[PDB]
Amino acid sequence: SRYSPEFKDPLIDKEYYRKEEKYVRELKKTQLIKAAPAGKTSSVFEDPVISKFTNMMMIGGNKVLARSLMIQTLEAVKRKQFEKYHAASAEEQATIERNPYTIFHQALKNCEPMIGLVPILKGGRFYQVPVPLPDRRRRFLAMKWMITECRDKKHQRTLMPEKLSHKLLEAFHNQGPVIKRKHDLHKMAEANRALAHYRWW
Amino acid sequence: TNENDPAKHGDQHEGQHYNISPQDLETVFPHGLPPRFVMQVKTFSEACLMVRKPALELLHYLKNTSFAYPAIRYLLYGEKGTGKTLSLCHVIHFCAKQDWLILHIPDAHLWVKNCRDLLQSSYNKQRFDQPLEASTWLKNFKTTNERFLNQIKVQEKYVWNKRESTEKGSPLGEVVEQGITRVRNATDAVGIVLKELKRQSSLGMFHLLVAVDGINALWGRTTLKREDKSPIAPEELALVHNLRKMMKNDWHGGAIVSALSQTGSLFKPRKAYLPQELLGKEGFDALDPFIPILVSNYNPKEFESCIQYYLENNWLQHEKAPTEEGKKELLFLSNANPSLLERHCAYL
Amino acid sequence: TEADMEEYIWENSSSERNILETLLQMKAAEKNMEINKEELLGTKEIEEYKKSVVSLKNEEENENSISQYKESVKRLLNVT
Ligand SMILES: Nc1nc2c(ncn2[C@@H]2O[C@H](COP(=O)(O)OP(=O)(O)OP(=O)(O)O)[C@@H](O)[C@H]2O)c(=O)[nH]1
Repeated sequence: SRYSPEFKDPLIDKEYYRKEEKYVRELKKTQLIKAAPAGKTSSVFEDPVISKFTNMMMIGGNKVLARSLMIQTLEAVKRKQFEKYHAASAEEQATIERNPYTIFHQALKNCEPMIGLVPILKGGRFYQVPVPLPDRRRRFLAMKWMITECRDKKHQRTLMPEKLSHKLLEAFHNQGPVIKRKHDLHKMAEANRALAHYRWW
Repeated sequence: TNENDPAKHGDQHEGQHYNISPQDLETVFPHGLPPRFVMQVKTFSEACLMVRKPALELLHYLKNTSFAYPAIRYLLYGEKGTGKTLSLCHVIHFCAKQDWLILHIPDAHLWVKNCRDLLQSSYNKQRFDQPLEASTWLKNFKTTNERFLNQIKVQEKYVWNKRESTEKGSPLGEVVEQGITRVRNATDAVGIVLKELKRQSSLGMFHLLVAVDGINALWGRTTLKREDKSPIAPEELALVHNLRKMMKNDWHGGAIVSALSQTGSLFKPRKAYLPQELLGKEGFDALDPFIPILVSNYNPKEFESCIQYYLENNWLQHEKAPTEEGKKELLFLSNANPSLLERHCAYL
Repeated sequence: TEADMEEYIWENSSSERNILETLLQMKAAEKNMEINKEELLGTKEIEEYKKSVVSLKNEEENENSISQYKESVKRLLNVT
């Protein structure tokens, strides 16, 4: 739109920058380039997972508050894991994992379902049919489902940082409302199996 | 990294850490920290404090100090995020090991602002009341200290509206219990015990020490308002007037220490940390001379020692962070600022 | 008054505090020598503290000025 079609997006991995590969590098050097965005940075303390998480939880363009709340939740999970470590015996501490980043990644990739339901038109009735979903679709769905099950009017009093920290610690090993409704989605697929033939794509 | 001599300290080895005892946590200073750092050390489960150059210089001042001189006044000031108040708590620890009567307040922002119920006092006139905070600080001082209360031996009496009185030769533990039993006249009880501390001018049985955090709140206007929608001056408040009339350098038997804090400063701009700027004209007129102590950012080696402390504590679970580029970007984005350093290592 | 006189003067204003701050120490440190106030104000360290207070309170303060003021107070109170 704004940027001319000649411009392309650059990559970020300085480890990939610093050293046919040289042929494509020469082609990129000949080609033009636009300005990098403000969100992404080549620092080691960042990843597209938390980038998308911030961009999703943010409302009204309050990225500062979104990221402050994200780091508050990371701290909450870290302190919970540290109390687990301090209370647990040596053999159980050897098993307990404390990294909140890996905890979040595990919870997300356990909540992610590999199949979804698509509404398909038949006659005058729309029917749900199982369909395999792409990776980005599954990631977005899992993230939004986690966030929407975290924030809810049922816990209007208690605060979203600790709420979603507890929800993440629950889903870390396939527990919580997200996990239970994922199982229910799998059950709905098992119910709507035979309608698979309705899809043409 | 770690230090085996917590009480005594030296300049040779800087950036070191010394462990402290749980009784020293709960008895000496159970209140005089920010709740963030209180919970942060609770989650540590291992209380270790770091040495600081201005802290050691202030300790040198205390070591080379005569009490025949007038009561000296120290003011700690940083850049809104340094270790001024933590070094003040270090001084509190040192003096408690020296066995002095230390009275330390959590903050004066809480006093001047956020009172749930501001009252025509009966012990005086033209004075509101701070009953809840009075009783709070009263039980706080009780928890902080006991033989001192038992042996204070106030040489004067005090009547009360509660059909009762207190006579000579009695320990002020009884007025402490009075204020803890009923909170209405706890403000008068506090404003009377503070005067009684100085009523003993000899101070041979103990040595008095005053410890103040957020001194900027002591000099400045109030956010409160009168029920008729009229502002309230700071000097009108009971505790404000009492403290102002009280700390004067008239007891001349030691030192008093105060620290500045802009995070809670009211009616003041951000990124303002100069002493004169914070305490204003009225502050300079209240104490023209004093010992200013600039609490600068972390030094390089002290910063690496703190990193090593965090690594021994396994605080950073990101195991790719302990590397040259990670440390470089970390201290570059931190600029050796202790508070943002704590925040970063917290959420990393 | 001082509120009207925006440039304070070292005539009585700071002297009110300096008399107390000096005699409170002279009663014990000086052993009741009863040194005259003008004789005390004619010293060098008192003039250095005067000019320090001038440079600090009148115009913008800086790190070097605050360090000079600290050294002034230290030399005045001889506490080290
Ligand atoms: N372990 C250790 N941490 C320190 C030290 N000095 C500063 N810090 C860190 O820096 C933070 C700031 O210290 P504080 O004294 O509480 O900050 P402050 O004086 O209240 O600053 P403001 O109120 O914002 O003006 C602390 O919570 C610590 O995490 C130190 O000497 N040892």
